[PDB]
Parts: sequence; C-alpha cells; structure tokens
Amino acid sequence: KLAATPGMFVQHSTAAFSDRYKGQRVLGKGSFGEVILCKDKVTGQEYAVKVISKRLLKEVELLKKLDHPNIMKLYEFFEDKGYFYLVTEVYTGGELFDEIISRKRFSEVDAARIIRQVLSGITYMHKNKIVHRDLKPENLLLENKRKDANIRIIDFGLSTHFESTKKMKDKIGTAYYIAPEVLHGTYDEKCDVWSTGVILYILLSGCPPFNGANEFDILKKVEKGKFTFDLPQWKKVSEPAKDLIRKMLAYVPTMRISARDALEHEWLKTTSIDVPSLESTILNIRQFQGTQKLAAAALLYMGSKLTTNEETVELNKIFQRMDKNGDGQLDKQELMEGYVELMKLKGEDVSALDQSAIEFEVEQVLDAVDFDKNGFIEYSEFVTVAMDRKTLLSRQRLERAFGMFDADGSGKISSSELATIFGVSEVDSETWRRVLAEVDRNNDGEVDFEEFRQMLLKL
Ligand SMILES: Nc1ncnc2c1ncn2[C@@H]1O[C@H](COP(=O)(O)OP(=O)(O)O)[C@@H](O)[C@H]1O
Ligand SMILES: [Ca+2]
Ligand SMILES: [Ca+2]
Ligand SMILES: [Ca+2]
Ligand SMILES: [Ca+2]
Ligand SMILES: [Mg+2]
Repeated sequence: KLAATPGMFVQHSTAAFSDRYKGQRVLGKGSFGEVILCKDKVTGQEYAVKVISKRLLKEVELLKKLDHPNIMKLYEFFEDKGYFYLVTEVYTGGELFDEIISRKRFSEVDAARIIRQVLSGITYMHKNKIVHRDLKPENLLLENKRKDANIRIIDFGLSTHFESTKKMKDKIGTAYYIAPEVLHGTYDEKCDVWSTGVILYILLSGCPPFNGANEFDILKKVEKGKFTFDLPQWKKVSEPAKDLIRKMLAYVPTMRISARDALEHEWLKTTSIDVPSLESTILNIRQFQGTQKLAAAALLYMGSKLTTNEETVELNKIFQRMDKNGDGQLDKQELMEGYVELMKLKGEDVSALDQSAIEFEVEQVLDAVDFDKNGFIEYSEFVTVAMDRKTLLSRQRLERAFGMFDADGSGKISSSELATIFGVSEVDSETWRRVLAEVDRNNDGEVDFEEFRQMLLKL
C-alpha cells in the first residue's frame, strides 16, 4: 500500500537549477548562502530558492516529512558541484522580526494568534520526532502583506531528529532564544518551547527577556534563567499571558510545558468564517470518493505542489479551526465536530443528530481522503480534497501534473513513471492493473493526456 505524501513529490532533480529558474531579487542572506526569489522559467510562478554553498540532504529530508499550514513548503531541490538549491514557497510578508521592529509591540490578540500557530507547527514537529532548535523572529515569516497574516516557520537547517530515549548534546541556537539546557549540553525538544516562550515575551513587551551588552553577557543572563515582568509595558498585560510565559520559560526541562499542552492554555484559547465557504468545503470533502493510485497522486500533487497561497487562504483558516487541538492533523473526532459545528451554524438541533451515523459518515471520509493511510487528514490532503474541483482541476494544473508524471516526456504515463512518482522501485502489477482497468482508453498499456484528463475530470 504505497503511501501518497506531498514529500514523495520532491525529487532530487537531474536538470540544472538554471534550466528551470531565474533569479529576481534577494529576499535574505543566511550564514552560508542566500535565499533568492525566482520565477519558474515556463510559468512565471514565483518561489524562494534557498542556496547553500557546499564550500544537507537533511534539511531537505526533514522538510519532505512535514506538511502543516504554519510550516514552510518545499517544492523540489537541485544539487550542484558547488551548491544546493531548495525551491520553497515564497512568503511575501517578510520576517516577524521586521514586524516586531516596526509595530514595536503586539496586541494580546495578535500575539496569541501568532504564538498559537508557532506552537501548532512545533507540536506537529515534535509529534514527528523533529526539533527545530533555532526558532526566532528571523525564522518566522508572514505569508503575505495582509493585516493578520498567517505564520510560517522556516530555516530547518539546524533542525534534527530526536529520540525520546537519547538526548541531544550539540550547542545550537541564538543567544536571546537558546534554552539553558542547550548551553549545558543535554537537551530535548522542550528547547523549542523555551525559544517560543522567548518569542512570546518579545511580542508582548518589545524586549527580550534576557539581555546584555553582548552575546556572552546574554548567555550568562539566559543560563541564570531569571527574567522579570518589572517593565512598565507589562502593567497592561493580563496574568494568563504571563502565566503561559512562565510555564514556557520554566527553567527545568521536565517542569516546562510541552508545545502540545501549551496549545490548551487558557490564554491562547480565549483570544470569522462565512457559513457558505464552510458548507462548500465540508460538501467537497464528503463527496470525494477514493480512487486508484494514479489519480490519488495526481490530486495530491495538484493540491500540495500546484496551488498558490492566495488560492488556499480560506481553506487554511478552516483547517486550523477544525483542528481543535492545533496539532496540525485532523482526526475522526475533530472532523466529526466540524460537521456538528456546521450543523449548529445551520440551526439544526444537536440532540436531533445521529452521532453514530456521523461517526460512520466520518470513518468513510477518512478512508477516502487519508491518502497516506496514517489515520489522519493532514493539511495538503485537506486542501486537495476540500478545494472546489473545477478550480483545482483547472486546465493548467491538469497539464502541469501530467507533465510531471510523464518523466521521459513520452506523452504517456507508464507504471515505471508511476513507481518513480511514488518513490518506489516498481508498482504492484495488481495496483497498475487496478489503474488501467479504470483509465485506459486506446487500450495500449499506458495513460496519455486524454485518458488522464477524463480520469480526474469526472470531478
Ligand atoms: N520562503 C521565503 N520567503 C521570503 N523570505 C525568505 C524565505 N526563506 C527565507 N527567507 C528570508 O531569508 C532569510 C534566511 O533564510 P533561512 O532559511 O533562515 O537561512 P539561514 O539558515 O541561512 O538563516 C530569512 O530569515 C528570510 O528573511
Ligand atoms: Ca488534531
Ligand atoms: Ca493522512
Ligand atoms: Ca512516459
Ligand atoms: Ca492508453
Ligand atoms: Mg535564518
């Protein structure tokens, strides 16, 4: 049972970066290279290409495992004699750092919204055995220029896998944001919490909680752990916000709140959607019927790699709200409550609902939509499925998807090409059988652009 995931679509290319992209401007420079706004040479579509001077399979590999509304999207990557190129989604709102140095101080509303999303991203990461290790405003972007824009985590270049059994030793991070245990040399994922706790402090007050004349002075202050709410700007701030801050900056790792639990903090919760949009999205999800693997990959590809941010803004909000526990995966129960929530919005009566019928209704949706069979509906699976099928199955998107599947340009999708798309040596004759039997028209052993077109076009 080959698992369709967005990540499987990012392949190590065997074209030259410059054969497919063109630089526009610099968005930012990093310690070992720069991130460069590029346009795809054929479609003028804009990406942010992170360039890494060899003079890192891992930043790519971690990113293929992540699919989350507040985590940066990786599209593909290239390798050079001298360089790696990581083709990424561009987020046009720039750094949270800039917005911090600009707006100076944040609304409790705006801070909670920002922090909720960061915490959601890392709760998800932590679930997948990944620790970020370098959270700071510089590594958080706003998606676009809108007022209350969505937040994206980036710079997975210091991130790594962790095991609950062993602990990490390497000293990684940034003075203001680094957790004391990282300095000492034995740490776990809770360092990301500490960092987020620092970030939250800054957003609400404008100042770091641990400062000094220079790096060294800061690390001493950090390593002491002592911080204060003694500044005038804190008289304005509610105790619950401070309470969360205290729990996130608890000196001792074991006493410190996890991301997962931080999401449930009173403050984050206490602090919108057109019923039509919700209705359509839930309708579009209910009407998705599972299908053979060629179509599945195609749709997930179209959903996960070929939709723009502008196209998914409604869908992005809906997901985060349907994700009651924030963890970046929709489960049976959350999905159940979405329907119910919609039912309330339509005046239906709760008691007048067959909870077990809905439960069954949702068991089947999950079966249909859970492309990778991990028992959860993740963001890209959601998007693929919830987007209006005429919009999604635009003539462009269709053409572009087939193009990507048909690797050898032959104008026909072969089982070998399908295996390649999945990231597997070949496809079960059984699963390829199950495909043609539903798609092959001429009857020639392969799927061409007309055969493909009709397969999905039956919406
Ligand atoms: N997708 C993106 N969209 C817009 N700006 C970006 C993007 N990715 C990175 N940047 C800018 O480039 C900077 C450096 O990128 P980052 O991945 O943090 O690399 P480094 O590890 O070298 O800091 C970011 O802080 C940000 O300003
Ligand atoms: Ca969830
Ligand atoms: Ca899934
Ligand atoms: Ca082919
Ligand atoms: Ca055929
Ligand atoms: Mg950075």
